[PDB]
Amino acid sequence: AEQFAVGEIITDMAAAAWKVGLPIIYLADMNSSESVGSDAPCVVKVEPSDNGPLFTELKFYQRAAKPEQIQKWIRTRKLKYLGVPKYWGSGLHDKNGKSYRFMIMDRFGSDLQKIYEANAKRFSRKTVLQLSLRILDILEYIHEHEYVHGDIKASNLLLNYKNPDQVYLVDYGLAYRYCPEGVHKAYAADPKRCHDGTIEFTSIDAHNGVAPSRRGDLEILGYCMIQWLTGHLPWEDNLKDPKYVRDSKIRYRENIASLMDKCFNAPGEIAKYMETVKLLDYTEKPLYENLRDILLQGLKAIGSKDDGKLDL
Repeated sequence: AEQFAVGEIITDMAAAAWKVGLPIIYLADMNSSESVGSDAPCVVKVEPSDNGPLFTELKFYQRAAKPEQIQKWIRTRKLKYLGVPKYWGSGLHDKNGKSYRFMIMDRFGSDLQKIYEANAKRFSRKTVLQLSLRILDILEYIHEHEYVHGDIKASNLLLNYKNPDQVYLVDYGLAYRYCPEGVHKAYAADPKRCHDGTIEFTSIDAHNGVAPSRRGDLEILGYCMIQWLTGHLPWEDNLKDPKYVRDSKIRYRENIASLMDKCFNAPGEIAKYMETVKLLDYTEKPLYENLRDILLQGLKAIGSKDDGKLDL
Protein backbone atom coordinates (compact mmCIF):
# COMPACT_ATOMS: atom_id res chain seq x y z
CA ALA A 1 0.00 0.00 0.00
CA GLU A 2 0.95 3.66 -0.48
CA GLN A 3 0.56 6.23 2.31
CA PHE A 4 1.87 8.95 -0.01
CA ALA A 5 1.53 9.86 -3.66
CA VAL A 6 5.16 10.30 -4.74
CA GLY A 7 6.10 13.96 -5.19
CA GLU A 8 3.28 15.21 -2.93
CA ILE A 9 3.87 18.06 -0.49
CA ILE A 10 3.18 17.49 3.20
CA THR A 11 3.12 20.08 5.99
CA ASP A 12 4.19 19.20 9.54
CA MET A 13 2.54 20.64 12.65
CA ALA A 14 4.98 23.58 12.74
CA ALA A 15 3.78 24.41 9.19
CA ALA A 16 7.14 23.45 7.64
CA ALA A 17 6.73 22.05 4.12
CA TRP A 18 8.34 18.87 2.77
CA LYS A 19 8.18 16.86 -0.46
CA VAL A 20 7.94 13.04 -0.42
CA GLY A 21 10.08 10.85 -2.69
CA LEU A 22 10.66 7.14 -3.40
CA PRO A 23 10.91 4.47 -0.64
CA ILE A 24 14.33 3.38 0.64
CA ILE A 25 9.97 5.03 5.11
CA TYR A 26 10.41 7.38 2.13
CA LEU A 27 13.12 9.75 0.90
CA ALA A 28 12.20 13.37 1.62
CA ASP A 29 13.51 16.93 1.28
CA MET A 30 12.43 20.54 1.80
CA ASN A 31 9.57 21.68 -0.43
CA SER A 32 10.74 23.06 -3.79
CA SER A 33 9.88 22.92 -7.50
CA GLU A 34 12.59 20.24 -7.89
CA SER A 35 11.90 16.54 -7.35
CA VAL A 36 13.12 14.53 -4.37
CA GLY A 37 16.18 12.69 -5.70
CA SER A 38 18.21 9.71 -4.49
CA ASP A 39 20.66 12.04 -2.69
CA ALA A 40 17.81 13.27 -0.46
CA PRO A 41 19.05 14.30 3.03
CA CYS A 42 15.87 13.29 4.89
CA VAL A 43 13.46 10.40 5.31
CA VAL A 44 9.79 10.42 6.29
CA LYS A 45 8.74 7.49 8.48
CA VAL A 46 5.02 6.71 8.49
CA GLU A 47 3.11 4.26 10.68
CA PRO A 48 -0.55 3.95 11.79
CA SER A 49 -1.24 6.56 14.48
CA ASP A 50 -1.91 3.76 17.00
CA ASN A 51 1.62 2.38 16.45
CA GLY A 52 3.25 2.42 19.90
CA PRO A 53 6.96 2.27 18.84
CA LEU A 54 6.81 5.26 16.47
CA PHE A 55 5.19 7.31 19.26
CA THR A 56 7.93 6.36 21.73
CA GLU A 57 10.61 7.17 19.14
CA LEU A 58 8.90 10.44 18.17
CA LYS A 59 8.90 11.53 21.83
CA PHE A 60 12.61 10.72 22.15
CA TYR A 61 13.43 12.67 18.98
CA GLN A 62 11.31 15.66 20.07
CA ARG A 63 12.87 15.73 23.55
CA ALA A 64 16.52 14.98 22.81
CA ALA A 65 17.17 15.31 19.05
CA LYS A 66 16.24 18.92 18.26
CA PRO A 67 18.80 20.19 15.67
CA GLU A 68 19.93 23.20 17.74
CA GLN A 69 19.97 21.08 20.92
CA ILE A 70 22.42 18.66 19.28
CA GLN A 71 24.51 21.40 17.67
CA LYS A 72 24.81 23.15 21.05
CA TRP A 73 26.10 19.91 22.61
CA ILE A 74 28.65 19.40 19.83
CA ARG A 75 30.14 22.89 20.31
CA THR A 76 30.25 23.04 24.13
CA ARG A 77 31.84 19.57 24.46
CA LYS A 78 34.04 20.36 21.43
CA LEU A 79 33.11 17.30 19.35
CA LYS A 80 33.58 16.86 15.60
CA TYR A 81 30.02 15.49 15.45
CA LEU A 82 27.40 13.59 17.46
CA GLY A 83 25.88 10.36 16.14
CA VAL A 84 22.32 11.19 17.21
CA PRO A 85 19.94 11.59 14.20
CA LYS A 86 18.22 14.98 13.97
CA TYR A 87 14.44 15.43 14.21
CA TRP A 88 13.02 17.74 11.52
CA GLY A 89 9.28 17.54 12.27
CA SER A 90 6.18 15.36 12.50
CA GLY A 91 2.43 15.38 11.96
CA LEU A 92 -0.74 13.44 11.14
CA HIS A 93 -1.86 12.24 7.71
CA ASP A 94 -5.24 10.74 6.77
CA LYS A 95 -5.58 8.33 3.85
CA ASN A 96 -8.31 5.78 3.03
CA GLY A 97 -10.17 6.60 6.26
CA LYS A 98 -7.17 5.75 8.47
CA SER A 99 -4.93 8.07 10.52
CA TYR A 100 -1.15 7.90 10.13
CA ARG A 101 1.63 9.58 12.10
CA PHE A 102 4.68 10.77 10.16
CA MET A 103 8.12 11.96 11.28
CA ILE A 104 10.92 13.65 9.32
CA MET A 105 14.47 12.67 10.28
CA ASP A 106 18.00 12.46 8.83
CA ARG A 107 18.74 10.06 5.98
CA PHE A 108 21.78 7.79 6.24
CA GLY A 109 23.94 5.47 4.13
CA SER A 110 24.89 1.85 4.87
CA ASP A 111 24.45 0.07 8.20
CA LEU A 112 27.53 -1.40 9.90
CA GLN A 113 26.11 -4.94 9.77
CA LYS A 114 26.29 -4.98 5.95
CA ILE A 115 29.88 -3.70 6.04
CA TYR A 116 30.79 -6.12 8.85
CA GLU A 117 29.60 -9.06 6.73
CA ALA A 118 31.43 -7.71 3.66
CA ASN A 119 34.67 -7.81 5.69
CA ALA A 120 34.03 -11.47 6.66
CA LYS A 121 32.53 -10.51 10.05
CA ARG A 122 35.68 -8.79 11.31
CA PHE A 123 36.52 -5.19 12.17
CA SER A 124 40.07 -4.14 13.03
CA ARG A 125 41.00 -3.01 16.54
CA LYS A 126 41.41 0.50 15.09
CA THR A 127 37.84 0.41 13.70
CA VAL A 128 36.33 -1.02 16.90
CA LEU A 129 38.00 1.56 19.16
CA GLN A 130 37.02 4.46 16.87
CA LEU A 131 33.41 3.24 16.60
CA SER A 132 33.26 2.75 20.38
CA LEU A 133 34.57 6.22 21.24
CA ARG A 134 31.77 7.79 19.17
CA ILE A 135 29.09 5.47 20.60
CA LEU A 136 30.26 6.45 24.10
CA ASP A 137 29.62 10.08 23.07
CA ILE A 138 26.16 9.10 21.79
CA LEU A 139 25.35 7.10 24.94
CA GLU A 140 26.61 9.91 27.19
CA TYR A 141 24.33 12.31 25.31
CA ILE A 142 21.13 10.25 25.46
CA HIS A 143 21.74 9.18 29.08
CA GLU A 144 22.12 12.85 30.07
CA HIS A 145 18.76 13.45 28.35
CA GLU A 146 17.11 10.76 30.49
CA TYR A 147 17.05 7.93 27.91
CA VAL A 148 18.75 4.55 27.41
CA HIS A 149 18.81 2.76 24.04
CA GLY A 150 18.92 -0.87 25.22
CA ASP A 151 19.65 -2.33 21.76
CA ILE A 152 23.01 -1.13 20.42
CA LYS A 153 24.17 -3.29 17.50
CA ALA A 154 25.72 -3.00 14.03
CA SER A 155 22.34 -3.00 12.24
CA ASN A 156 21.28 0.02 14.34
CA LEU A 157 24.47 1.91 13.46
CA LEU A 158 24.26 3.85 10.18
CA LEU A 159 26.97 5.81 8.34
CA ASN A 160 26.54 9.45 7.36
CA TYR A 161 25.43 9.37 3.72
CA LYS A 162 28.08 11.95 2.79
CA ASN A 163 30.82 10.95 5.26
CA PRO A 164 31.85 7.30 5.94
CA ASP A 165 33.77 8.31 9.10
CA GLN A 166 30.62 9.35 11.00
CA VAL A 167 28.42 6.66 12.59
CA TYR A 168 24.93 7.26 14.02
CA LEU A 169 22.76 5.26 16.42
CA VAL A 170 19.16 4.79 15.24
CA ASP A 171 15.92 3.09 16.34
CA TYR A 172 14.48 4.45 19.59
CA GLY A 173 11.13 2.68 19.10
CA LEU A 174 11.91 0.64 22.23
CA ALA A 175 14.12 3.20 24.00
CA TYR A 176 13.46 3.78 27.69
CA ARG A 177 13.13 6.97 29.72
CA TYR A 178 15.02 5.66 32.76
CA CYS A 179 15.22 9.01 34.56
CA PRO A 180 12.05 11.15 34.03
CA GLU A 181 12.42 14.52 35.78
CA GLY A 182 15.79 13.39 37.16
CA VAL A 183 14.29 10.55 39.26
CA HIS A 184 15.89 7.19 38.42
CA LYS A 185 13.49 4.27 37.96
CA ALA A 186 13.77 1.55 40.61
CA TYR A 187 15.29 -1.91 40.08
CA ALA A 188 12.10 -3.53 38.78
CA ALA A 189 10.13 -4.39 35.64
CA ASP A 190 8.30 -1.82 33.53
CA PRO A 191 4.87 -3.42 32.77
CA LYS A 192 4.26 -1.19 29.72
CA ARG A 193 7.54 -2.48 28.23
CA CYS A 194 8.35 -5.95 26.85
CA HIS A 195 11.61 -5.31 24.97
CA ASP A 196 14.53 -7.48 26.12
CA GLY A 197 16.81 -6.13 23.35
CA THR A 198 18.71 -8.46 21.00
CA ILE A 199 19.41 -11.76 22.76
CA GLU A 200 23.12 -12.07 21.91
CA PHE A 201 24.00 -8.52 23.04
CA THR A 202 21.39 -7.62 25.67
CA SER A 203 22.30 -6.79 29.27
CA ILE A 204 22.12 -9.05 32.33
CA ASP A 205 19.63 -6.54 33.76
CA ALA A 206 17.33 -7.02 30.74
CA HIS A 207 17.85 -10.78 31.07
CA ASN A 208 16.65 -10.54 34.69
CA GLY A 209 13.49 -8.79 33.47
CA VAL A 210 14.26 -5.36 34.96
CA ALA A 211 14.06 -2.07 33.06
CA PRO A 212 17.30 -1.06 31.26
CA SER A 213 19.64 1.55 32.75
CA ARG A 214 22.95 3.21 31.89
CA ARG A 215 25.21 0.30 32.89
CA GLY A 216 23.09 -1.95 30.65
CA ASP A 217 23.86 0.17 27.58
CA LEU A 218 27.62 0.08 28.24
CA GLU A 219 27.47 -3.69 28.76
CA ILE A 220 25.75 -4.10 25.38
CA LEU A 221 28.59 -2.10 23.80
CA GLY A 222 31.06 -4.45 25.50
CA TYR A 223 29.55 -7.52 23.83
CA CYS A 224 29.44 -5.72 20.47
CA MET A 225 33.15 -4.84 20.67
CA ILE A 226 34.02 -8.52 21.19
CA GLN A 227 31.61 -9.59 18.43
CA TRP A 228 33.26 -7.08 16.07
CA LEU A 229 36.86 -8.05 16.92
CA THR A 230 36.57 -11.84 17.07
CA GLY A 231 33.51 -12.49 14.88
CA HIS A 232 32.07 -14.54 17.77
CA LEU A 233 30.49 -14.53 21.22
CA PRO A 234 30.71 -17.57 23.58
CA TRP A 235 26.93 -18.09 23.75
CA GLU A 236 26.14 -17.67 20.04
CA ASP A 237 25.40 -21.41 19.66
CA ASN A 238 22.40 -21.28 22.03
CA LEU A 239 20.58 -18.03 21.21
CA LYS A 240 17.26 -19.92 21.25
CA ASP A 241 17.64 -20.41 25.03
CA PRO A 242 17.78 -17.08 26.97
CA LYS A 243 18.48 -19.02 30.19
CA TYR A 244 21.74 -20.29 28.70
CA VAL A 245 22.70 -16.84 27.40
CA ARG A 246 21.99 -15.13 30.74
CA ASP A 247 23.81 -17.86 32.66
CA SER A 248 26.86 -17.50 30.42
CA LYS A 249 26.94 -13.69 30.75
CA ILE A 250 26.56 -13.87 34.55
CA ARG A 251 29.48 -16.33 34.79
CA TYR A 252 31.72 -14.35 32.42
CA ARG A 253 30.87 -11.15 34.34
CA GLU A 254 32.12 -12.86 37.51
CA ASN A 255 35.39 -13.84 35.77
CA ILE A 256 36.42 -11.46 32.97
CA ALA A 257 39.86 -13.07 32.51
CA SER A 258 38.16 -16.29 31.34
CA LEU A 259 35.93 -14.28 28.97
CA MET A 260 39.15 -12.95 27.39
CA ASP A 261 40.70 -16.44 27.30
CA LYS A 262 37.55 -17.82 25.65
CA CYS A 263 37.04 -14.96 23.17
CA PHE A 264 40.73 -14.60 22.26
CA ASN A 265 46.66 -12.45 23.73
CA ALA A 266 43.60 -10.25 24.31
CA PRO A 267 43.28 -6.41 24.08
CA GLY A 268 43.83 -4.88 27.53
CA GLU A 269 41.42 -1.97 27.01
CA ILE A 270 38.47 -4.32 26.32
CA ALA A 271 39.15 -6.23 29.55
CA LYS A 272 39.62 -2.96 31.46
CA TYR A 273 36.44 -1.59 29.83
CA MET A 274 34.43 -4.63 30.96
CA GLU A 275 35.97 -4.37 34.45
CA THR A 276 34.88 -0.74 34.86
CA VAL A 277 31.29 -1.41 33.71
CA LYS A 278 31.08 -4.31 36.19
CA LEU A 279 31.62 -1.91 39.11
CA LEU A 280 28.60 0.25 38.20
CA ASP A 281 25.52 0.12 40.40
CA TYR A 282 22.12 0.01 38.68
CA THR A 283 21.37 3.71 39.23
CA GLU A 284 25.01 4.83 38.99
CA LYS A 285 26.16 7.54 36.56
CA PRO A 286 29.12 6.26 34.44
CA LEU A 287 32.40 8.15 34.18
CA TYR A 288 32.21 8.25 30.37
CA GLU A 289 35.51 10.13 30.03
CA ASN A 290 37.30 7.39 32.00
CA LEU A 291 35.77 4.79 29.67
CA ARG A 292 37.00 6.81 26.68
CA ASP A 293 40.48 7.20 28.22
CA ILE A 294 40.55 3.40 28.57
CA LEU A 295 39.78 3.03 24.85
CA LEU A 296 42.34 5.76 24.04
CA GLN A 297 45.05 3.57 25.63
CA GLY A 298 44.09 0.85 23.13
CA LEU A 299 44.76 3.29 20.26
CA LYS A 300 48.08 4.44 21.75
CA ALA A 301 49.10 0.78 22.10
CA ILE A 302 48.75 0.18 18.33
CA GLY A 303 50.66 3.36 17.41
CA SER A 304 47.53 5.36 16.52
CA LYS A 305 45.46 8.23 17.94
CA ASP A 306 41.85 9.45 18.00
CA ASP A 307 41.93 10.87 14.46
CA GLY A 308 38.23 10.06 13.94
CA LYS A 309 39.03 7.56 11.16
CA LEU A 310 36.79 4.47 11.18
CA ASP A 311 38.93 2.87 8.44
CA LEU A 312 36.02 1.10 6.74
